[PDB]
Amino acid sequence: HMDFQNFVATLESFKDLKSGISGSRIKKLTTYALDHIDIESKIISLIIDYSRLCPDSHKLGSLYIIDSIGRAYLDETRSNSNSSSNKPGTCAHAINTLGEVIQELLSDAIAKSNQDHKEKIRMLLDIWDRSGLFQKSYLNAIRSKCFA
Amino acid sequence: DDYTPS
Ligand SMILES: [Cl-]
Repeated sequence: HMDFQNFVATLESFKDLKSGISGSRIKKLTTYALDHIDIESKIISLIIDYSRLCPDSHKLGSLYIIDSIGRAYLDETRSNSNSSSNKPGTCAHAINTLGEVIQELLSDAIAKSNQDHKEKIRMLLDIWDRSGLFQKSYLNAIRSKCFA
Repeated sequence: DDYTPS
C-alpha cells in the first residue's frame, strides 16, 4: 500500500515532467489524500509548499494538485454535512488551510506563468468560483487584479 | 497524460 513517503516521492517526481502536469499522478495523490485524511495536515502543508517552491512553468500543475485534492475534500464535506473547519484530520480543516494561503498561491502562480498557463489558471478560478471551493471574496480579489 | 478539471 502507498505510504506517505510514496506520496512525497510522487510529488517530488513532478520536477521531471516538462509540463509539470500529470493527470495520472494527480489522481494517485488525490486517492492517497482521500484515504489518509487523518494526516491531511501534512498532506496539505506539503502541497502548499510544492506550489510555493516549484518552478515557474510548473505553478499551473501545483494548482491542479490543489484543485484535485481540494474538490475531492469539498465533495466529502457535502456528503458528510461536516463544517469542522478548525479540527485537524478533517476535510473541512484541510480546505480552510488551503483557503488561508490561496490568494498568495494564485498571485504568485499567475505572475510567474506565461500567457497560456495564465489562461488555464483563469479557468480554474471559474471552477473554484462555481464549485464553492474557496471564499468567493478571496477569488474576487485575485480576479479583479489579474483577469478583469 | 493531461489534466482537465471537470
Ligand atoms: Cl468530511
